[PDB]
Amino acid sequence: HYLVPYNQRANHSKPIPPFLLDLDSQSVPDALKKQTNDYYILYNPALPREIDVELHKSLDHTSVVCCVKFSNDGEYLATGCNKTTQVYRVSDGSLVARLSDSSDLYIRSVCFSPDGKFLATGAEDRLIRIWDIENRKIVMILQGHEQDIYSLDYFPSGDKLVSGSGDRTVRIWDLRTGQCSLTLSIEDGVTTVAVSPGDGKYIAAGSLDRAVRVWDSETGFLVERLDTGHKDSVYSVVFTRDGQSVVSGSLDRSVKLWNLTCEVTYIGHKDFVLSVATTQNDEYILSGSKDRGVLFWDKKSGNPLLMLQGHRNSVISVAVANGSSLGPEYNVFATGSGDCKARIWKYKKI
Repeated sequence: HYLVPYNQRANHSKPIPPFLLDLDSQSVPDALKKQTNDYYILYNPALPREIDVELHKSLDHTSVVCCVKFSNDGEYLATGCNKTTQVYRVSDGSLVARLSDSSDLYIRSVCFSPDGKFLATGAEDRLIRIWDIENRKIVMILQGHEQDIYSLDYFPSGDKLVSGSGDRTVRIWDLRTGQCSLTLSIEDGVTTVAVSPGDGKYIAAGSLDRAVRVWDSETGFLVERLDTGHKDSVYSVVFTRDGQSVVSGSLDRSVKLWNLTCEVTYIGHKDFVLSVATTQNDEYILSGSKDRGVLFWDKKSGNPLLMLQGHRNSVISVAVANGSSLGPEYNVFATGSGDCKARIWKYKKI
């Protein structure tokens, strides 16, 4: 059974592992797959089936779920869809709040403030709204973008926010003064932004032009430009939790690990890669794709460990939780799909 040679990890042109060439679950041995009425998992036949994945809660939405994100403490999940943004209690999946301010205005991105009291949302009306969750009221509106806001992320300090837009800019907002402190302009649309963990010294942005850019957040100077580069638009980027690398997902169907140079190109998805995230300690990389699956990757070797098929349409967003709201024996992650459902999953080592 195929395995990625340690010498070809960075190699962009390796083949799709045979066990992923056909996502059909009605042909693989009962020993290489886990099936339930709600989802099925395909395991890599070349490795020891370790990890078990289970569905914790399935949350109905009346429109495509564009984004999912956990609060810093891992106790809450916020989803964004058409017109409404919602907050759910992770432990029991209960609805804590549904926030709502031409027809059809999708909430493209959501993000909790570090202390979990506020929720920032980016919509197609070009506005960024900051919601006081407790009192269900908008406490600040950030205006300035000239196109849809595709991504938002808070600085660890909680007094600044970064946004990415189709207007080709990345903006840093001062939440103390409610003003735009800095505007970075590039050549094409910005699809995703991320703040480095800890001090928030760096900001990364994925772009329609196939590149990933990293700026020094205080000066606005471009420190790195990665473009082994992707062959199509980048749709998602996050920093590894150690703040040393960047992980990017692209429409070219690959995920890439960049050392702040491309160390690993994970090959396996059969369609657009739309979202990436890393688990604690960065042991695994999770990717959501238009192929309706979520792949778990061993970060170091680049080998795909298992494919989770738990949606009837594109996995648009993937988020991983910190802490352990479901017990010390579980790790939690969530998916937002075009099938109008947001699911909370729990996984463990067997």
